[PDB]
Amino acid sequence: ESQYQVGPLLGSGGFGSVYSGIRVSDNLPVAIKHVEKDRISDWGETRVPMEVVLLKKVSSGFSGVIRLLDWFERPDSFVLILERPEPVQDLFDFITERGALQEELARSFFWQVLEAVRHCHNCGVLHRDIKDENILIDLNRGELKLIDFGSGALLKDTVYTDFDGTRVYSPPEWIRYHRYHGRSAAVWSLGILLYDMVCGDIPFEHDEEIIRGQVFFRQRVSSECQHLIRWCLALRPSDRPTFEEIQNHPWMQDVLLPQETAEIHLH
Ligand SMILES: Oc1ccc(Cl)cc1-c1cc[nH]n1
Repeated sequence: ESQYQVGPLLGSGGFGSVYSGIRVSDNLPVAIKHVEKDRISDWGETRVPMEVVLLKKVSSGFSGVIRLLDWFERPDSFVLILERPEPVQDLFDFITERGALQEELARSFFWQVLEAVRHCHNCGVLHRDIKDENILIDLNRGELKLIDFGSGALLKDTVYTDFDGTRVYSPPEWIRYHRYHGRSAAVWSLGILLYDMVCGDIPFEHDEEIIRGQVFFRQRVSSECQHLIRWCLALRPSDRPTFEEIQNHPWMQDVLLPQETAEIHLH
C-alpha cells in the first residue's frame, strides 16, 4: 500500500495485471500482480487463490521459480508481491527478437526449465502452463524463472480432467479425452517449448496437428535435438521421457552454467 512503490504496468492478460514495483523498506525490485476475485476459479487454504497455495509451496530457496514474497487480500482482488529480476525479458519476447535459438543456448535454457519444473514437482506442485511466455530470463545472471502458476494444481498421481493452461501446449490426450496425468502432460509441453526454442515457433497451431503429433522441422536442428523433441512429443503419455530421462539424454550433456550462458549469449 505504502509498503511498495508502483511503477509501469508490465502486462495484463489471463494472469491479471502485473506492475513493476519497488519494495520501499529495502528498494528490492518487485512485480505486483493483481488478480480479480471473480476471475479465480480455484481456491485453497482462510481461503486464498490456489496460485498463492502453489507459490508458498515452491517459494523455498531454489530460484528457478519466481518467489512469492508476500500477498494481500483486497475486497475484490488479491495482490501478490513477487520477485522481479532486473533487467528481465520473457522467453517469448526474446524468441520474437532473436528468432530460433542456437542449440547451446536452447540447451542451457531448457535445462534450467527442467530443474525448475522438478523443483515444483518435488514441492507437490504441477504448473500446467509451461510455455515461453511463462518463463523469465534474468538477462544478467542468465537464470530462467517460471512464472504464472495460476493454472497449476497440487501434484497428484491420479488423472486430471480439468485444464485451463495454453491449448497449443496441451497434449493430445487432453485434446481427445479431456484427461491427462501431470508428469506426462508436463513433459509434452516441454517438447513444445523445446521445439519453440530451436525453431523460433511452436510446432502445432491446430487440434488436428496436435492429435497427429507429426513434427516437421523448419529450421536446421541436430538429430539429437529432434530426437529429444520427438520423444517428449510421443503420442502415448507413457512413451514420453521422465525428467531424469530428459536430463540424461545425449542432447542435454555439457550444459552451460547460467552465468556462462549470459556472458556468451546474452552479452
Ligand atoms: O509474475 C511475474 C514476476 C516478475 C515479473 Cl518481471 C513479471 C511477472 C509476470 C508478468 C506477467 N505475468 N507475471
